[PDB]
Amino acid sequence: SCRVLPGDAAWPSSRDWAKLNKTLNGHLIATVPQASVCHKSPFGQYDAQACEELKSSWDISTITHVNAPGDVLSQNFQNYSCVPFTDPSQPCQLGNYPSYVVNVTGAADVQAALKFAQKHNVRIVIKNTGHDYLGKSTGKGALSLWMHNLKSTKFIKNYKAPYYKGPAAKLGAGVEGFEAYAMANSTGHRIVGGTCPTVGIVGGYTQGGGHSILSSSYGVAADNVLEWEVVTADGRHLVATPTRNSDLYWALSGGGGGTFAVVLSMTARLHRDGIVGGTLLGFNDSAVGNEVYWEAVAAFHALLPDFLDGGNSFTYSVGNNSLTAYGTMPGADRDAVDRLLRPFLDDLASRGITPVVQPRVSTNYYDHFFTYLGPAPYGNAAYFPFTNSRIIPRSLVTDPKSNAVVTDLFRNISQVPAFSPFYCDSFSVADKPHPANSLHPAWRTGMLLCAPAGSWDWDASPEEMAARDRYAAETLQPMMDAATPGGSVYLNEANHLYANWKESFYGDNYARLLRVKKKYDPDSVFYVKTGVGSEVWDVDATGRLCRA
Ligand SMILES: *Cc1cc2c(nc3c(=O)[nH]c(=O)nc-3n2C[C@H](O)[C@H](O)[C@H](O)COP(=O)(O)OP(=O)(O)OC[C@H]2O[C@@H](n3cnc4c(N)ncnc43)[C@H](O)[C@@H]2O)c(*)c1C
Ligand SMILES: *[C@@H]1O[C@H](CO)[C@@H](O[C@@H]2O[C@H](CO)[C@@H](O)[C@H](O)[C@H]2NC(C)=O)[C@H](O)[C@H]1NC(C)=O
Ligand SMILES: *[C@@H]1O[C@H](CO)[C@@H](O)[C@H](O)[C@H]1NC(C)=O
Ligand SMILES: *[C@@H]1O[C@H](CO)[C@@H](O)[C@H](O)[C@H]1NC(C)=O
Repeated sequence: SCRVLPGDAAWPSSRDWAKLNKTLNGHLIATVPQASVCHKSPFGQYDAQACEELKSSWDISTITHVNAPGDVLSQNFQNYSCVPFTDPSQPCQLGNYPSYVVNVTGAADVQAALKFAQKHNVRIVIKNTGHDYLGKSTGKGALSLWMHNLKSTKFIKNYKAPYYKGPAAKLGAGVEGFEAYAMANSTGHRIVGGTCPTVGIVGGYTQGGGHSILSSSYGVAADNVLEWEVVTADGRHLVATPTRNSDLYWALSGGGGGTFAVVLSMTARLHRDGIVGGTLLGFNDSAVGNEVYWEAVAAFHALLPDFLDGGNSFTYSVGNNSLTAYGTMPGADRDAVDRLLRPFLDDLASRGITPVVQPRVSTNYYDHFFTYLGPAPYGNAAYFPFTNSRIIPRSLVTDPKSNAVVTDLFRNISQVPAFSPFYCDSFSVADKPHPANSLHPAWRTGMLLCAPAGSWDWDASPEEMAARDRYAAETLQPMMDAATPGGSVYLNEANHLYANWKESFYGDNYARLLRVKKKYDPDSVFYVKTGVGSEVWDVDATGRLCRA
């Protein structure tokens, strides 16, 4: 059995879709890609100047793009079907985009869409922001549950349970980083969220784990979830906590989005705000030569433990001849910032390097975040659609023998132009209180999460971009894996073609994750590439989803 596609005898009629729309109170949207304004047909609405506006920031994570119902940010998944950078005469086609989008207002819209889809054998897709690097928030011929507009927030002053007492926030499924930060800040709190401000904090970010510059202080985003409000495949409106539907709670808190249930909201721990120490710390090989530069990168890595165990973090960009780091030091006044940086600066001084060091103390976390990752509120985060990753164990770094292999990996990757420079985050998320969840164990032993990320080139041919896609999956990622035994790959930052996904994403947790999948979705209504239980479905040459 296969899901239906447009053209099939069993594709729902115009009356069937109109019936669904009536049930949804007019909230069904026939998908019109945002870049239809760049083409004359089949939508008649070529607007040359509106098209130039889309070109200007198409490869950036913009609120304008995220606001579009049927769109996705990945240039690879757009796949030239309806894009700004082909000729106006080339027809705008849906390709990987869903055929219809449900503008979800609450639980009933989801229940009605699920029931319709099971009745008519339509593929369900779930999309929040369209950030997903693996194409998991789009799909050909699908009915998409668009969660973007569930923006409600609610401060809970005294959340009270065995697992947590303190302030919390209930956030709707569509709440993005910038909105969560604005809400948390308004009450003098912080929340654990991603570095890219348009990222959907309640969607794939937290559901897949979600690292943060506050992770050394408060753990992974998944660690901070108190409750998940969901709709199951069979339409049940449930709440999953550590003591209620707790197997579902466990799976949702790190098991990856788009497979266990449809999330309507989450409730997450808030944390007391206060001053935040910051710095730019940068150095290069210009005075001292490339070999010493790499020895300095290696020693920088080996000095991180004490810094990270104090609740602090570095997010840094590793280039072939220079490194630029951004330090986050919660509650560190100026004297304390200098004391925390001193070992790093003493080491660089002993190798002949004069670094660029620009410390600061921000009054609150919101200001700190947007000093380095702004401008507020939306940032300017570039979308690199060949994103790979590795969670690297501390033990690899602290043993200078295995750390030499790590440095050799970084040097090798630094020599590949499309994937260089690249960002790394650093964290210690062991030994903190959290409810039991399905985060890969590698997170706990982990110290670095590095994301070599290939850019898209609109002047290249489709075959060249396909070849880069394949290179990332079958050459670069396995090279990263072999250099970092004991690590894992972060399921949110990987290539859709990566063959070893099951082992690297889920490891020993897969058995239990799969039992939760089969319990809450026995008919496999939910599918995402590399998702738990995704092996039930296969995509054929046409993009049709068929049972394996
Ligand atoms: C684009 C981008 C992504 C980033 C950036 N920075 C990050 C960082 O500093 N740390 C991180 O840990 N991650 C970073 N990410 C990655 C994002 O965390 C992931 O790409 C998330 O998977 C994206 O989440 P979301 O914003 O929800 O994007 P979608 O593509 O809409 O969905 C992803 C995935 O999750 C499922 N899903 C979303 N919402 C739901 C609900 N309500 N219910 C069920 N399932 C849901 C989707 O089906 C899909 O599979 C920096 C940048 C620039
Ligand atoms: C972009 O579209 C092309 C087809 O126009 C897709 O090519 C298919 O790729 C798969 C492997 O992923 C092959 O096994 C199929 O034979 C190809 N199909 C055809 C018809 O050539 C390609 O997958 C699309 N890219 C993305 C990222 O969706
Ligand atoms: C659903 O109904 C609304 C309100 O009349 C309409 O604007 C919209 O175009 C309809 N959607 C579809 C897919 O027909
Ligand atoms: C989605 O629904 C909300 C609330 O009903 C509405 O404000 C918004 O304009 C809708 N979006 C689109 C694109 O129709």
